[PDB]
Amino acid sequence: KVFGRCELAAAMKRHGLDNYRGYSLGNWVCAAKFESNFNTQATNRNTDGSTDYGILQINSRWWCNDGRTPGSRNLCNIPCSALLSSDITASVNCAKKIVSDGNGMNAWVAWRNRCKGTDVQAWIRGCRL
Ligand SMILES: [Cl-]
Ligand SMILES: [Cl-]
Repeated sequence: KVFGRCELAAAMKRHGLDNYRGYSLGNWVCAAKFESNFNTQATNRNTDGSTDYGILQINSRWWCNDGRTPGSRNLCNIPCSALLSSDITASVNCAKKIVSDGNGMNAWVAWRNRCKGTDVQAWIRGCRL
C-alpha cells in the first residue's frame, strides 16, 4: 500500500506515534517519506547482507527475522514480511522499540540526514488530525 501523506499521519497518530519518546508526528511522516516514499512494500538490500523492510525501512540485522541474515537478531519478534503489510501496526510497534534503544530517531540514518533540524511540521500541515 502506498499511503497518502495525511492518511499516514492519521494512521501513525492512531497507533500512538505522535510525540512518542518526544518525537512529533511530522518527524515520523518525514522519515517514512524518505525511507519508503510511503510504500509499505518497500524493501532494500544493505551491503552487509541485511535487508530493510516497510514504510520505516526496519533492518533485519537487529529487528526482524527474514531467514537470510547470518548472525542477526529478531528483537521485535516478527517475520520481516509483517513489516510489508498494508496495516502498519507491526512497523509502528517495532519502531517504538527502535526509537527507545538509546539513539532516538538517529537510528534512521535518513531521518538524521533529511529530517533532523528541518521544519518537520510541514509534513502534517493541512491534515485533519
Ligand atoms: Cl510535527
Ligand atoms: Cl540519507
